[PDB]
Amino acid sequence: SKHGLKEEMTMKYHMEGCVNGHKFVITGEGIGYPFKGKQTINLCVIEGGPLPFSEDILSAGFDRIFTEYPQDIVDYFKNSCPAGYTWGRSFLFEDGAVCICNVDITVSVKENCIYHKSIFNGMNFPADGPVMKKMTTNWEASCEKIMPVPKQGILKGDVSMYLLLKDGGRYRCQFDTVYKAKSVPSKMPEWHFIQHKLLREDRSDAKNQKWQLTEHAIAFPSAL
Amino acid sequence: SKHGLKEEMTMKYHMEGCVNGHKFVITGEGIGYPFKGKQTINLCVIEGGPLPFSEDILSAGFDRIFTEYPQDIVDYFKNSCPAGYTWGRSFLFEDGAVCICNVDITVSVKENCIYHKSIFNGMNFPADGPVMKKMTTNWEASCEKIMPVPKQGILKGDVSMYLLLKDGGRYRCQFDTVYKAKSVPSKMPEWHFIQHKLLREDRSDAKNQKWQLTEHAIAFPSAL
Amino acid sequence: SKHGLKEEMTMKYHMEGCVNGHKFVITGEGIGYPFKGKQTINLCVIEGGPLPFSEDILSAGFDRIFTEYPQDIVDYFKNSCPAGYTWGRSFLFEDGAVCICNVDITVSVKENCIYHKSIFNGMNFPADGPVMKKMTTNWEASCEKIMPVPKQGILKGDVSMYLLLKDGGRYRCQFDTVYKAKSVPSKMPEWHFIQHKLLREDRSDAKNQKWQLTEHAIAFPSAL
Amino acid sequence: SKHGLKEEMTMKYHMEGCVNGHKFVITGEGIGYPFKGKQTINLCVIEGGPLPFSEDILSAGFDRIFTEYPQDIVDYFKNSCPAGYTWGRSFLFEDGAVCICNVDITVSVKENCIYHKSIFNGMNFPADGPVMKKMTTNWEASCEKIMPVPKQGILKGDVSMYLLLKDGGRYRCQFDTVYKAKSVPSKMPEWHFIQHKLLREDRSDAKNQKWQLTEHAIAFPSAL
Repeated sequence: SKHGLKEEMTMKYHMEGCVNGHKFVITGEGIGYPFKGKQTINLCVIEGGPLPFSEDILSAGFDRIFTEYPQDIVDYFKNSCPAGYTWGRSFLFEDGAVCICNVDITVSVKENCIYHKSIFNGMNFPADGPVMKKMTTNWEASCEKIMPVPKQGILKGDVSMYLLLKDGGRYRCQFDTVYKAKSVPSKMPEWHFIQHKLLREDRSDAKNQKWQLTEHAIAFPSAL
Repeated sequence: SKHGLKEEMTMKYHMEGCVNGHKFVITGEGIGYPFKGKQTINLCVIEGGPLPFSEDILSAGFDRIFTEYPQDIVDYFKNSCPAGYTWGRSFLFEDGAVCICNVDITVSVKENCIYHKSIFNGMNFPADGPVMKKMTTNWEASCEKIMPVPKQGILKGDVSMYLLLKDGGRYRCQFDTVYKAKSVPSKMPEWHFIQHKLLREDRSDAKNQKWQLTEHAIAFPSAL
Repeated sequence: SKHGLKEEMTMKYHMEGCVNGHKFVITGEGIGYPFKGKQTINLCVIEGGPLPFSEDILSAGFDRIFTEYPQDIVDYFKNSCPAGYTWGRSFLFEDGAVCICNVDITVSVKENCIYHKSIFNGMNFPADGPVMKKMTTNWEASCEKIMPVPKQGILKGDVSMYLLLKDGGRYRCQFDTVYKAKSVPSKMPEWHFIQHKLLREDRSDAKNQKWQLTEHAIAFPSAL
Repeated sequence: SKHGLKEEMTMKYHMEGCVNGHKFVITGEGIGYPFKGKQTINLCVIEGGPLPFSEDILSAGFDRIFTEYPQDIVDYFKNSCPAGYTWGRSFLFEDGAVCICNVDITVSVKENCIYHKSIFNGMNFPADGPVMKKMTTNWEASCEKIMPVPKQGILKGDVSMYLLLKDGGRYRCQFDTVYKAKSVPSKMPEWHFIQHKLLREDRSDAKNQKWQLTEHAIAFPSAL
């Protein structure tokens, strides 16, 4: 009954970061449906709260295993479990801001709980920007392009993202990810697409900055 | 029997360009199915042939009206016919090369023939690159993000493209387009996706550099 | 008494362009001191005036021969006269706008007058930007890096520019130029620097959009 | 006898990083002439050696206080001593690689020794690139543009860098730094230039990966 995973698991999160020189630590928990491509996490700022920047920039920082993959398409992420995998991503904001996230996913054996260890670093978030002024609401749903790296055993992800502005309008960020399974897979997917729907809902109280994230993602092939 | 268009039309092309300082003129013809999102053009180099760069860079240079749009999604392009529309696009190659294309589409009334007047300019195509060394085969199929511009009556297109290398491997180009209907539409689509499949087949002979292009494109909504 | 040039010459300008779909033609004249690295031009909008965008974006569009070169440093531009040379440049604005300029410089023999034929194309200048809202005053002085291209007989120029905002503050544009002498030089400069001081002064009247530009530029070696 | 600094000091370095997922720790020491704009450091890989990437990418990672400033130009860095300052920088490589460095400089009171605490993160360094293949020799000397940030009490640095290739040729990296004094200065420099000369000399032995860096930098005003 498992590829290391179950139809319903639990996940743990521990992020350490530094944005525009501001250090912070975060811990999270959630439950998900790897096979359905659905997940719900609860974040809490253990160190450095309240954060001075939008929680939005960290979202994608907080696991491709939560993707519904068709039979016809090879599932790189799931085939790496429970050993897991690591990933790296650069965030290129339209206003010069630059972020980098690196993560370690590891499927807990007997716990039915997926772990993720991340480090988030960013700088150049303009003081009068939507990030530092917390003027962002959510990311718009997307379509990411996933492509195998020949002779390297890794996957490349490419997605142009848009953060929705409280004041209406979009805010652009270019995502470029490197997906690395902990072991050379016998199998490798052909290039494909992944559609995402990341949503955020703050839940802070004058005693703790906390919030919830949700994600639904589905892999598809070119409709050609 | 027409939105200005028919299930089967004909199109004319006249491109004037300059790539890495090399000037050229091109004329083309084809037949298409606006409603099916299918088209086939035949290009011929009238001036400046043989071109010293890949024909591939010009492809996207050579009409969103050839897109199958679902009922539920507003069709900006078709609603602009037959008056047509113009579009602008910057091409950002991964090796520094930069191109700009600007076009004028105009639906011929009684001819059932769509016209397109373009000007293509590019420079910084490295001499030892896949473009100048003609090492490219085709563009990989894609998914473009289409979004309405509030208060402006125009559409923005965003697509990360990949040119396939003869020698295997990808070559990246970032596309950013501005779509402008000749008149303020009463209607405006919500943001959506467009999937493309552009193919190329050279047909040159030691007496003329000629070639054929084909395209199939389908508009979709977020699968969320 | 001349490298094709004199201590004081005259120059002619004819620019044809299209910015954000708006076409225009421009003609200019001036006098300069190639050897002093000083020049003064007078522009006039022959077609498409009044322009809807800042005149500022065209400035650099309107000749390295107007650079004071030290003895110790080879002067690529001057050594190409009077045959002249061509150059290409991509303009990468911080707000997505993209421009491309291509030029032909040709030293008139018996006229003591330098000619320049340019084509300027640009798009994606946001409607609510400093360019379309004409909120710019001048470019800040700069330092450009000039480097020889091995095995190619051309020069590369690299400069991060800043347009001054009426409302105070900077507006960034990345410049990347390719300098190509019409003939393979026996000599080639080593990489060096060029410092610039481009200024603008409008002179339009309710009967013609006209303006003046000035430039002072000096080549230097690394002060190391 | 000091602005917190002396004509000759000592400096300590402790870097923690992660490049393309590879973690490492580094410690260094040197002696310098803040007022002469000269410094010499000795690096040693305490953790994660031998590094799999060029030492070159870390160089600029390893203090503007080592800059010769003219009287006429305000010295932001020195005026922050000995309290010191922090700085942030994004590194944008031409092949997609992205790095981020954040540092804390603190002038030791009675030690005459300047401390620097850094964290370096980078990813997307292509496996077949000059960084991962260690094909780089040194950075070419440069000219950086330094500009005050109005209403913010910080400095912005902008420099287009070139790494020299063993195999001849250049490798581009765009530098964008934020300089932040620990306290609001009464004084603020006007925008200016800084010219640099960073050199590297490996000194590793089959028992330790160690190396030496040197730097000479001089602030100047526009020569206009």
